[PDB]
Amino acid sequence: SNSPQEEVELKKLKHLEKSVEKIADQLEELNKELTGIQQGFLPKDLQAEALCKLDRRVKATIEQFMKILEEIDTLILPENFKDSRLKRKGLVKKVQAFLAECDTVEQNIC
Amino acid sequence: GPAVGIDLGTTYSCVGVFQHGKVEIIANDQGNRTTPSYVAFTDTERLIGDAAKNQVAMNPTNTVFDAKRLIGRRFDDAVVQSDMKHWPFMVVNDAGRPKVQVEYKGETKSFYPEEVSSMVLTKMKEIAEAYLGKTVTNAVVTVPAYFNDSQRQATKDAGTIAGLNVLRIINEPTAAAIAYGLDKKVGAERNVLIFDLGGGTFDVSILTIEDGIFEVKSTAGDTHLGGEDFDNRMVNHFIAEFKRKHKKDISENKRAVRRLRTACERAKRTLSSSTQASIEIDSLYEGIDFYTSITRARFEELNADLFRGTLDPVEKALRDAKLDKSQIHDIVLVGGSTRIPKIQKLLQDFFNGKELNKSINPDEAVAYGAAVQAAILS
Ligand SMILES: Nc1nc2c(ncn2[C@@H]2O[C@H](COP(=O)(O)OP(=O)(O)O)[C@@H](O)[C@H]2O)c(=O)[nH]1
Ligand SMILES: Nc1nc2c(ncn2[C@@H]2O[C@H](COP(=O)(O)OP(=O)(O)O)[C@@H](O)[C@H]2O)c(=O)[nH]1
Repeated sequence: SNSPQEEVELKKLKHLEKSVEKIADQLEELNKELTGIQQGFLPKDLQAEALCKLDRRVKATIEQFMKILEEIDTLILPENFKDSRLKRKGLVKKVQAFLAECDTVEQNIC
Repeated sequence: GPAVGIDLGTTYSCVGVFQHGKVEIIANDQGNRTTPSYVAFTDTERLIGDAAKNQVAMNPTNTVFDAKRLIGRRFDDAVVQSDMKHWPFMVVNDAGRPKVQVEYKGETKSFYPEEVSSMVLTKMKEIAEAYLGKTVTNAVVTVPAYFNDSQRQATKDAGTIAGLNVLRIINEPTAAAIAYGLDKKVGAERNVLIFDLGGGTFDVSILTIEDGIFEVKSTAGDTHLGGEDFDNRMVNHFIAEFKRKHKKDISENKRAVRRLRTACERAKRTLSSSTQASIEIDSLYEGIDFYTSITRARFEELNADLFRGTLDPVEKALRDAKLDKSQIHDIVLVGGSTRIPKIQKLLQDFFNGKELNKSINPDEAVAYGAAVQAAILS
């Protein structure tokens, strides 16, 4: 029995989904920048400088994902809010898969 | 522009102005009435307040905070020596004076604590300027009562560097007493107890106001006690509960501990006006959803020693001041953690049911009193 109260929580989640998509785009750009450094003509020292600037950008991306998680964690959805609970779980699993990809980059550079 | 009152805090700073017969606590660029006392240095720029705090994960070594713990101190000082192990930023010795060593705009730069505090003060000045739409030069800046002359002078110097004309430097418990107009009361000498509990430090001061003269009779407290410790106990409680229910240890994962910690601080705030708080964290650890709740009674039990522990400094302050608790005319609450009902109950019960001055936001009371003082000196 779909409620208007649930639509407010779904709206909250929709805003957070957009925010997740935008941070996801940054991650893709950082992956493309990483390929750039790997495939380019930078010498050892400048490669080290470039990957560290990228390390800072990947830590920022992780922090943005952690703050998304922290916003989602303010939600309280009763059992009846099935659509909200499923969207919330899907969004959290999506961010965790993105954080795992951030870690793959972050743990292995600079 | 008018004159403002600035509470230069260890972790958070606050600016207020007296206008139209009232005190306005000025919100910053992020809509926050309090600004973190944080400064960050990068390849091309300097960040102050919220911006600096948020960028800390990215720039931990170059993000400076806690300058109030170093200002006016010698390198050899117990507080400076004890604290640096924790601080991600380097603390060096420049002829007996601590400096914060940071990498800034492609060079290694060293800043004195007053230069760091001047950057925070510059932001507080800007906060007031954007609200008032006028240049702000005059300010009253608060300092802790136990501050020595060197510490007091260093704070005044941070003002001068920030472009401020420091009208007066006043004690934090004096500012909190001015906020409640305790000096305007009629009768004999008035013994006032200021109970100040924030996020990291606890300060108890007893003052005697006789014919408008403020005399600090005694100071006591705990340098490392506050709301963070209350969060810690809540975290211990949840980690234990997660262990009981799922037989898994979440402490292994620092991102799981952080999500739980952030939810704990928020649940604690709910427990100041409600007797129960609920938490829902999806896929917290090893894909397990943690849905739980805590009662105010349970939160109190978890922190029973810490809450009770707040009376020891109170008994000590009474002792140094040679006073009986029945001699305390007024009790002022300062700091965000004084919003805790149990803490309020302990303090009232200790003073035989005396009412507490808590009407002004505890986090803003010091800024409030300094805004009243700044107005008087204009
Ligand atoms: N589930 C749900 N979504 C809604 C509802 N109202 C708005 N939305 C959508 O959720 C998003 C929230 O955006 P909103 O602040 O309302 O407007 P916008 O900023 O102009 O896109 C948009 O995609 C809306 O179309 C509602 O009642 N329920
Ligand atoms: N329980 C509780 N704590 C609060 C509340 N508001 C603020 N705090 C706590 O107050 C602490 C910050 O203290 P504050 O007075 O702002 O300044 P500080 O001493 O410079 O850190 C944090 O640990 C907050 O969680 C509230 O409503 N309830």
